[PDB]
Amino acid sequence: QTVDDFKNLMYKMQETRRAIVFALLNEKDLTKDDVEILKRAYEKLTDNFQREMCTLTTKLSVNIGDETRGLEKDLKYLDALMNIRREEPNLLWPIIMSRVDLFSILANYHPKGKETFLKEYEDTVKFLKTFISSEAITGKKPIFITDWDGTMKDYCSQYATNLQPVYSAVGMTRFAASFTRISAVLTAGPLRGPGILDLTAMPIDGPVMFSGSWGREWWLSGKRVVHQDGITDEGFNALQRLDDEMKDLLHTSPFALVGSGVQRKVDRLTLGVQTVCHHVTSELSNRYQMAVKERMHNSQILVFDPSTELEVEVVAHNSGIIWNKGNGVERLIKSLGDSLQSPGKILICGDTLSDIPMVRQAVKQNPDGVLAIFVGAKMSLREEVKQVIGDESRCCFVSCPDVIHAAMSQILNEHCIG
Ligand SMILES: [Mg+2]
Repeated sequence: QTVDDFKNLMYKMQETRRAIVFALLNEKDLTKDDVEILKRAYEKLTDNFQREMCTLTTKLSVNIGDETRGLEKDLKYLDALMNIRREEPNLLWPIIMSRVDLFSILANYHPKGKETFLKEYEDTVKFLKTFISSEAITGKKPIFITDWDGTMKDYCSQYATNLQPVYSAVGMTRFAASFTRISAVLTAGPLRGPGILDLTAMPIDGPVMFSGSWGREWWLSGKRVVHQDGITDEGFNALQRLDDEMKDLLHTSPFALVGSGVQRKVDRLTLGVQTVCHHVTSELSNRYQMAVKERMHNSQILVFDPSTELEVEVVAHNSGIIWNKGNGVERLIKSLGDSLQSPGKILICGDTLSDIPMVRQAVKQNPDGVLAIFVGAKMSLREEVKQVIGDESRCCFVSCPDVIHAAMSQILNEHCIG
């Protein structure tokens, strides 16, 4: 019921998720002990309606809705898999996957009604098909770049338990390996704990290449490369030191675990001090913020600022060119043997305004030539992506990531399995 039991539960489970996905991609067998770990995390997360956790001196309510639905979906998926696997025990996983109706499983959970899901799905399939066709045209597989939060994954109320379900990890890995010469993922958060490498159910050294800090740090092929590109070397190491006195401090009661939960990025520390609506007892919020400037010591080079109600940042500029996702993308593609310039298609998937520099970059290099799936936002954003490219026949708007997941799964069933 406590914090560390929540964290530890979610993380051991997530590691198990990774193992399951491994079994599922590599043709190994699926232990019912694994699945059962999943099952138990699920049935605890619903017992005593969304649940609250505690230390000693503090207690806080936490929305576990995403964690729950993640687990739930995964369980009905995996069940379908295993009962088709129980015989024939040697049937290739992908074929079994083509027998499992993922569409109906995901086309329960969502904001519109079903028929919307259906049609967005149909459209998205069609779209993706056009992309694949790129490779029949140019004799090179195309490039795939995607945002994570909101885009490949539903939003989670807290960053630490933001956890990728199995089905999406599988579909994504398969899609990327089969259809693409490059698949990059750009996130705002850091790489490891708790970064996106820890949050993912996916291979990480395979066909998908994961980044964080908006492209400032990548995981490849086996290590982590980090582009500072700002004055200094000073408070890169200081941000490291501060992030330390923070590891130091969450020992105490307080709770790491709120909206973004103390992320160390390359250029900055970004910190949840408060939630929506109001939780975390504004007194304790204030005391902890001054624990934050406590640790912040010269007056050390780095600078505070209350970005918002709920969040806050410790920033290191000097310096910057003001790095965005476009730059992350370009740095990546150039680092490899490649270019967005090449003839063929680029598919980009995004959710907020932050993904637009990525489209700008893409069309700058390849105007013919770029595809975008955005999820699911307002007239303004829809209109903006329509703007930053041409038609509008190259734009696809869907309301949730599961539409993309189902479409991909379909495309895999059709082109891979026949
Ligand atoms: Mg996002």
